[PDB]
Amino acid sequence: MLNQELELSLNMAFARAREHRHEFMTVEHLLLALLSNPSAREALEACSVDLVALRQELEAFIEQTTPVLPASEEERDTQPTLSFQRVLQRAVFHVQSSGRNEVTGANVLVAIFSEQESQAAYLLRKHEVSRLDVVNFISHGT
Amino acid sequence: ALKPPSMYKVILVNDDYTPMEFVIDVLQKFFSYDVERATQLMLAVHYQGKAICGVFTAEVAETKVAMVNKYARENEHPLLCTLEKA
Repeated sequence: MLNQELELSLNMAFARAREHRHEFMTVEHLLLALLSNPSAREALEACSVDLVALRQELEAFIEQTTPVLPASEEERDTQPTLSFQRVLQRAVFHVQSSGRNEVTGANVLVAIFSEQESQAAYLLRKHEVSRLDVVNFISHGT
Repeated sequence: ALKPPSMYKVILVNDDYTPMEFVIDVLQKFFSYDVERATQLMLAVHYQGKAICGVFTAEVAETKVAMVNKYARENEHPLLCTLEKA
């Protein structure tokens, strides 16, 4: 059960990837969209993350590594990576595991850490953020 | 202590059941090669037993591999696509 703000983030990120003709919507497109999702942004600010820098690192990586669909290709369109699908399913699983239903951008951010070979998880750890830092913020603020 | 995830080679493996035409179909449809280059890669798979179709991030490589294998399955060919650290 994705809350309204997350849903908006997911749909706009998807629309932007389609306008750029990206073949794939990645976990990096996802983290980029979360930079302005209130829930996830608050958690990153609580971890003193340089959001301007993370944003640039994500945009550069997305641009250099995401294949672009050719004009000719009008039969297939942007699709999520397996990694992206797993993060969303994992965010729902984690929330339901605690008996709740409302999924926020912050829960999605927590789930990203489990995609160990994703550039997004790498950039988050590079900015000294751990899964537990985020869970602590969600549980206890500060 | 932190290194970026690495890039991956996406490979097409040879088999005796899958038609050359389908291998070419796959190279054009999932890797955007034109007929000429797809044909060269199909011959390489035939002779070397396998060939690299592209190099991508681990995340993108995993997805392409799944897409190719589902397409082969759907068309009932045992065409096997795999990935390997670059």
